[PDB]
Amino acid sequence: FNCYFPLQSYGFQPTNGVGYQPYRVVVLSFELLHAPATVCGPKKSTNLV
Amino acid sequence: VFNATRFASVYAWNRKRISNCVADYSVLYNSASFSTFKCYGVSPTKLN
Repeated sequence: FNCYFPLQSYGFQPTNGVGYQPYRVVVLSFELLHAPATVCGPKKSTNLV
Repeated sequence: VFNATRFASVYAWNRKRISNCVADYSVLYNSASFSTFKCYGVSPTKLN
């Protein structure tokens, strides 16, 4: 009586629609110019002047 | 509607229009005199 289990499962099956199929999500967040660098890209440094 | 004396058939389903008034739904959610209560799109208590 007016009590519900908040956790429910998904219907990921090979027969459902694209509006229900599983989508592997990967959220990439990062801070920029907030601390000393740790990560960098495929670049090539050089000398100083 | 909920406490009508004699309901109508299923093929003869009655409809009663309600408007221009206040509707206290919280008394129904806390009535505890109903076998089921299901609201689609909105919570039953949020109707107020």
